[PDB]
Amino acid sequence: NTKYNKEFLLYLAGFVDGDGSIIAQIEPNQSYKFKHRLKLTFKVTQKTQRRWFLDKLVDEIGVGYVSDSGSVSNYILSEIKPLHNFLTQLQPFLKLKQKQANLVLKIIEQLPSAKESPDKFLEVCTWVDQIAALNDSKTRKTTSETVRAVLD
Amino acid sequence: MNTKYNKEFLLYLAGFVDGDGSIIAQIKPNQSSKFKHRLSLTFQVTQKTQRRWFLDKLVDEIGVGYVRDSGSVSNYILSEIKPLHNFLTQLQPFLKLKQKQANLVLKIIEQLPSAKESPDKFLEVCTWVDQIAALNDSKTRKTTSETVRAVLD
DNA sequence: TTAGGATCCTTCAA
DNA sequence: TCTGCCTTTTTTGA
DNA sequence: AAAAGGCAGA
DNA sequence: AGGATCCTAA
Ligand SMILES: [Ca+2]
Ligand SMILES: [Ca+2]
Ligand SMILES: [Mg+2]
Ligand SMILES: [Mg+2]
Ligand SMILES: [Mg+2]
Repeated sequence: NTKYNKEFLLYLAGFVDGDGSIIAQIEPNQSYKFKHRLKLTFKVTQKTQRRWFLDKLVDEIGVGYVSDSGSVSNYILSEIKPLHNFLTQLQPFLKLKQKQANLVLKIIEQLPSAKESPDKFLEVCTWVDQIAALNDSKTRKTTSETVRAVLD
Repeated sequence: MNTKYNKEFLLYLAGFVDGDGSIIAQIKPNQSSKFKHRLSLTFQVTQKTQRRWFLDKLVDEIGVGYVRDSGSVSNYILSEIKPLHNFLTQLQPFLKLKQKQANLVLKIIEQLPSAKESPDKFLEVCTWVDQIAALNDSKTRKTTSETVRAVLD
């Protein structure tokens, strides 16, 4: 677990509150115990012209990668343990996405117990809804109520 | 009056401006100005109006400027030359993507007195406007230093 | 089964 | 003439 | 985001 | 920005 410089975290928190996204998803999948998987992602988008700024993030954060979609590029961090460490340090400085960050942390902490009980998995799905409600969500499909058909 | 801004504020805000902000220089045709154009310099931060509270707070923090709504979004705007120069002076050290535009704005503001004095000097400052627009993701710009160049009266 | 990655779309919020 | 505000539009860059 | 414009008082 | 869906090593 890298400890990040405070002045870097201050600047990055501002940048993230601007061009960043803290995303939580429920994805249907038949192979998973409760027929769904949780996915958590920290992302920063930039026009591919400024991909260099994202390549620098990779180096400064120490983990994650940059993916180019053509017009725009994304810094992506998904790996659970580094994500938890990163958001823990970032969160105090966030002003617009602080709640989403803290919901992500809470979800991560509950993942072990979420795989053992459908009631617990559902509850955790409800925190995912909460993150989506905080985001400017516009194309969401799978919600905790989708999951609530573990009511079989 | 030359408000002094605090370090942790400037650091966070520099980040946020590199994200959702814009540092804009324009040449506005206007027949009642000395050389038939007015230079306008703007610092702007955009956000969805549901988050206008964040922009209103920027008025309190920067201590000048104002917020306007427009469709589904809001903008903090600072265009007043003396405070804008003071603010960008202190913000610039921490900018990463918009540092050059901020410094060009400062250079422009410092030359304005003597831009009113020579057409050739007015033209050169206009080329600094050009450079800022180049650095930005410019897509609907119309009036450029070249427009100004006649002026060949 | 699980976790992370790869690839792409949708609709704005800049 | 000048300068602080205002008010809308275009096209993405998120 | 990054322009385009307009009005009015000093 | 904020999702969606497919894939495959572990
Ligand atoms: Ca919302
Ligand atoms: Ca450009
Ligand atoms: Mg934003
Ligand atoms: Mg941006
Ligand atoms: Mg943005």
